Amino acid sequence: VMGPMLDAATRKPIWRHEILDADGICSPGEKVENKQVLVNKSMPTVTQQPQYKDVPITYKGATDSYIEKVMISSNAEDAFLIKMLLRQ
Amino acid sequence: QPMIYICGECHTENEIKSRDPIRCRECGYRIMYKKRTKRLVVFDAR
Amino acid sequence: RCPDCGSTELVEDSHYSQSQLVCSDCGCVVTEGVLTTTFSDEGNLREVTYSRSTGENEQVSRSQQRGLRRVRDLCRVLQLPPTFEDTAVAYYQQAYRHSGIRAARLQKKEVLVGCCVLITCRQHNWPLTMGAICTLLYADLDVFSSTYMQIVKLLGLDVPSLCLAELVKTYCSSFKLFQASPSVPAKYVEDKEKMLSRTMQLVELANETWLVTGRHPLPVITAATFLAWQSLQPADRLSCSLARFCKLANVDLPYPASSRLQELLAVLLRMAEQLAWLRVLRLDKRSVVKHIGDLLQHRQSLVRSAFRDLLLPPCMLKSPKRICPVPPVSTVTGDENISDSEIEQYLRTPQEVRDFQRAQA
Amino acid sequence: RAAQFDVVKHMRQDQITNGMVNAISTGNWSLKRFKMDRQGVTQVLSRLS
Amino acid sequence: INVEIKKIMKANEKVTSDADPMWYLKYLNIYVGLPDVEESFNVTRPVSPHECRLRDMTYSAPITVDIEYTRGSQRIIRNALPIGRMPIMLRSSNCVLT
Amino acid sequence: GPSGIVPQLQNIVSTVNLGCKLDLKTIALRARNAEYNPKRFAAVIMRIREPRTTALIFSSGKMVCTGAKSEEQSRLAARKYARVVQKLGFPAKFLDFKIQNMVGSCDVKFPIRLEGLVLTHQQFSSYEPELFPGLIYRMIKPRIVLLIFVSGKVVLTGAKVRAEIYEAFENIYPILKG
Ligand SMILES: [Zn+2]
Ligand SMILES: [Zn+2]
Repeated sequence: VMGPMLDAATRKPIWRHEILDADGICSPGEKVENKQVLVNKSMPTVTQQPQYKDVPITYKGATDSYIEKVMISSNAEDAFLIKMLLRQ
Repeated sequence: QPMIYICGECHTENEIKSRDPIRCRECGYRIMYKKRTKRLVVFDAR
Repeated sequence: RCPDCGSTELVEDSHYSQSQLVCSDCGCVVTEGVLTTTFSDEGNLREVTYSRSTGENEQVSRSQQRGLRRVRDLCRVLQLPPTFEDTAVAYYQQAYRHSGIRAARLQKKEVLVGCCVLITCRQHNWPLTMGAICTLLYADLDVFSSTYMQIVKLLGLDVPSLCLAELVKTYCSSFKLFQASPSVPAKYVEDKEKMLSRTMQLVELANETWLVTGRHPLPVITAATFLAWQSLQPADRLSCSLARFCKLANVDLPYPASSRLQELLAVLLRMAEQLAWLRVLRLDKRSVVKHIGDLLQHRQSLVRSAFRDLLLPPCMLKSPKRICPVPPVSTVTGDENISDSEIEQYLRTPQEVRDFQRAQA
Repeated sequence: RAAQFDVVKHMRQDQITNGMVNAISTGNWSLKRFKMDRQGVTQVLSRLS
Repeated sequence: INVEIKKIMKANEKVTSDADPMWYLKYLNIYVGLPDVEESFNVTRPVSPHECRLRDMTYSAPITVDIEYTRGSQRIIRNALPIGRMPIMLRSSNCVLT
Repeated sequence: GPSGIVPQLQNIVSTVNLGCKLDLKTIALRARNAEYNPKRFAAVIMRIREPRTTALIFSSGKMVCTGAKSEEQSRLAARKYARVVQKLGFPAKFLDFKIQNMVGSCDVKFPIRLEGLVLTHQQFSSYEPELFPGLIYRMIKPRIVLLIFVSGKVVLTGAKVRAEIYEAFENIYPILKG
């Protein structure tokens, strides 16, 4: 998961990545509109260096929502697990 | 500089900034919550 | 490129529901509408491996399928994640490509599976000893070592080193001293975390003081844990020997562990000579064990000062006056023959000829 | 092998655990003993209120 | 969990081979244990149900048995061989919450 | 540059073709130093004190010699064996002498942390104390293999000429030092 990329001109993140924290995951307390990105996930193309194609977790929703809390944890299989809670 | 996470049980501030496994620096607990954003947000009293 | 403008500013965008491709430069549509699967057919979804879909896994010989079955069972009895299993089977399927690997006896293949799981686990940095896996196999350690070397030089694949701290961190939990079981007196029970911290600092001292290079780490770690267990309660545990401690732990003790413990105690005495109080107290091999605390509190400065006095194999440290003496030049071969009576010296007479004939008749 | 083997080298641990948890989660209880199957024997607990 | 497992074990306590007879395997007693979690390096600690909810883990306890079998000699006994893990119902005899 | 310690060869290996058919039983019978046990292996072993070498005969007309301290000395040993075979009555000849292998060893008189050597050079240096305390190191220029130990002594093997061992030592010395 990569940090939010920033516009050279405004030196601020592009609109889609508005609410991401520096570590590439959304931030509790922010407000999220439709068609914005919650987790900037990308995965390699192996299916010489490995290219990465992007598969972000976008929010689809008819109405705004506020992020309540974001949980990080891992399983025994070393998988990262992210859970987010949204409020209306 | 690095991001801070709050341990789910003892609330001791931790830092990862790495591919390390999620574990509390102090205790054995294995759940972490992100801190509240630093920006302000504007609400309507309605 | 926009068919109407030629400019290449196409942006992917969607209206409330329609997904479409729009020339942002002029407001033109160039493509829209998508065909997708549904949830109704999602529940019917099957899967087929590309090997099954491309004509493989039918040629697997009875012995090859038995071998991969063995890989599965040996990896699973050790409670590894499925990632370890899949990497192991992938490695062995790749290894089976070699003609000299497939054409072989069964025990050599068994030890190849052993080293396959060893390399897969090393890749994921898990510490596992060669002894345990060797005992799990039905083969002796020598053939196992020979095939491990053979495969790593045949494949040239990366072999991560056996990191010390993680091996200590795995080994430490085997000590059943931390439970107040009826078999072991409660006097010997101790907190596990400080146990690990003391053992870790002793092992780090042994590592930086040259004791681990070229030598088996398990005896060094055993000595570290033993000096720790002694130093944490001198009043009673100073009277216990390694045989007693290993009997209490139900762990076998390597024979070289005693020599490693003696060497590490010698290192400890070399460290103790610097401290103001210890050097006046005139300590000894046994008494030093009750100051390991303050010896390790200030490790860095004392060890650096002591290094200005290094450690090396004692067999060579006996003050060798002559090191690798130059032998006399003896490359001369004469002209054609420096002697000829040697041939008469190296041939038998008819008597000895007949004697040899009758010696083994 | 002529020399004696031991079964403890084949205590396949996954078999029981998998057998249960997939049965509870999927709610299908196929049993060859009775040549019968029972479907829909478990449901996700509802937490509306 | 308390009795009927005992009867099921009792009904299948012995097994013997036709090929190479005089070898056999026989259970003696089975235990259900308390719920726990497999730590990444072969250890366990007590686990609460809520942690099982958050981490997608399964709330279960290890089933383990003592066993008797022959290898050359007939004197090989184990006491705590695990056979599997049993999911635990909340507030039952074994669950931490009770 | 050199530290004044020159690598010293401890073994040479060489072979030569005798050019004629031989009988192993006859050699074993007529020679004093010959050793022959057909039940174990179908070859005769030869031993002489000057040079200090060991060699073998084979019925197909082949000879191998090893144990010498120099390639010229190995050739001398091989020619002495050929002379012995000739005087035993076989029409042998000294045809196609070839040096096969020569081993050397040296020292640097300072400790070599094998941990550092592996973690800087894992691609061609293999380190595994448990089965072998020393570090195993292979090289391309020239095609040599080395054993590096804690005390700083090094064993060199695989060469055909002492120049290769010398230049190998010169190549590894700056690595050993740092
Ligand atoms: Zn904590
Ligand atoms: Zn256009």
